[PDB]
Amino acid sequence: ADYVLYKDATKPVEDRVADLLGRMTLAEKIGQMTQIERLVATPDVLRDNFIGSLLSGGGSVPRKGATAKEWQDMVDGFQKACMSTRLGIPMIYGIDAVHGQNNVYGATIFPHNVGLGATRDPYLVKRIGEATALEVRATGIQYAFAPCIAVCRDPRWGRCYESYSEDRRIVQSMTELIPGLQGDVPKDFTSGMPFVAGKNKVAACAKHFVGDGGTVDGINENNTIINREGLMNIHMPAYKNAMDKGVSTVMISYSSWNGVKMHANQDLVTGYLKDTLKFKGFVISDWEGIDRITTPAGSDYSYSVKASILAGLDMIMVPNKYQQFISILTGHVNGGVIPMSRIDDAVTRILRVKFTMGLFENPYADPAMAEQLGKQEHRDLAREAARKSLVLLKNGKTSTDAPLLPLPKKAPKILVAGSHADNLGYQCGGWTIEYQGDTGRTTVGTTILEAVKAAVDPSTVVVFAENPDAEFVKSGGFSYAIVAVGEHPYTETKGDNLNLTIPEPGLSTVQAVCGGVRCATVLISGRPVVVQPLLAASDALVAAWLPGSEGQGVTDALFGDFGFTGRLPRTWFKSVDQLPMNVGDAHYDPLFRLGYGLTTNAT
Repeated sequence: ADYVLYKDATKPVEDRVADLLGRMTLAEKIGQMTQIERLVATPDVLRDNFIGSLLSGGGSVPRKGATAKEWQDMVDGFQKACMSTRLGIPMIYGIDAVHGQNNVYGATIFPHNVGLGATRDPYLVKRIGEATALEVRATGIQYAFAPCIAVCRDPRWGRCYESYSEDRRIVQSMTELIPGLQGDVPKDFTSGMPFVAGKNKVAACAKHFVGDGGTVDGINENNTIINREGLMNIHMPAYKNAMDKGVSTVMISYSSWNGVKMHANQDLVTGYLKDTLKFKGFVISDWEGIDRITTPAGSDYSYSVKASILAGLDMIMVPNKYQQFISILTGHVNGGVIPMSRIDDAVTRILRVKFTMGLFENPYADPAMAEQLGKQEHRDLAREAARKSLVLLKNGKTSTDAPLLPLPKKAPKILVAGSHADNLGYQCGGWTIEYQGDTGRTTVGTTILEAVKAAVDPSTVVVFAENPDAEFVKSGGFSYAIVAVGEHPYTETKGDNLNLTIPEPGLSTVQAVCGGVRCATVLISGRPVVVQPLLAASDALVAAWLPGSEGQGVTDALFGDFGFTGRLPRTWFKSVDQLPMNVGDAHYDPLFRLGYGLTTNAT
């Protein structure tokens, strides 16, 4: 008679959810709907407020250099508090694992999405989902705020690198990340149902709904709108693919559609997402997304709670002032302004994901998964992904020249140069350790320089110089140079240079190097950038994007272990004044069109 149906793992999900829901107080219900930052979490807060979820925002780590097991103990300690509530509902912990488990020291860092788009390899992206789930589970975390399925329509946007492509079809194809993260859905599966296979997978999050990649110039942050077939055709369709693959959660965008803030948009969130696509997982706000419904943000938090919850959101990434969120939502429900049926829907959806994913049976971390973090086989996958992301834009200055690439591994002396040749942080870009990136050795990885040294014949002398002058290069006796430059890490509002020109010295290093020896230029960037001066100077030029921790991906193609196969996932503009300029635009005048890429053969 101490039997409680919701605790019975043999019962169907929908019965467990309904049984548990019908026992819950208002406080317990509203707790479920509350996500807080670890920085404000204690066992008492978690227990006394019946908190449903936690996250680490970018850079929110228990300490600098924390091991997998430290992560696991942090999450488990929070989970123990939540399991000691009257109902014992486990919390779900989320994190931005968007190119590997990128907040964690020693995690494998995969290419950013723009690079993944250039692979045109959905199955490679799936496997990256698989590896990423294992690394997230290594740290005890059960939920990843990925994939970002924005269709970036203007490369000036500081998050353009988080979109697989300006071409939504590529974005749709890459939703295969989802069954990678979550597991493959069953044979008999209903589009819109949430799925996660078990304790070696995580919940995924299609974000940010909807129209986050939309213009204007670049995208950071207006309405980021358009109109109607702009939507139902550019920005919406990957969400349907995400429904077919059983994405567990959807995160709402800061942006607006038709001058309506997505966080208050009942027609799209409830009418379309829930009622038309039949999404039955849970909808989560962005970070203080509800505060930003009002101008200024936070200026009427009461309306923010009301508008967002009536719009159809289920869980609020508060993430700091939980007391205020819980108090206000509690008043609204007690005052009849938000009906109990809206609350019960929200809680039903949270519980459905929790139960479906096995969180009630496995609330705690598995210490045996800790060694998944930065595991070598993941790194080999990342290496392959990096290599397949490279786009060869030039291989010889004239049609009569010998192709520079592939380079020979055996040569008396070679030069490696450029601010980006020996810099892990630059090669990983934004959302790494975090929420920016860094510079230097922030994690375990192999820079372009270390990769060259690992690859070349032992008789090859390798000289590193970051910004050598012309005379140093001419006097060196080099057979060739590999020179790496490009963007600094950035995001939407921090370090986004809207000129799209690489920081100096960059161009000047290329000119000085290429001026004195045959050069392969490796361009590290989150997007197309002004490139003619780099091309004019370079014998060969490679768009390596933000290839992540495994630099050997770069050298694998440079030295001919594998051929170049990457193709531009974005249009390369001649000038920023042409933007926005996407495939299908009326005056399509590219320097390189979407899909362009030179090839080599393996030697």
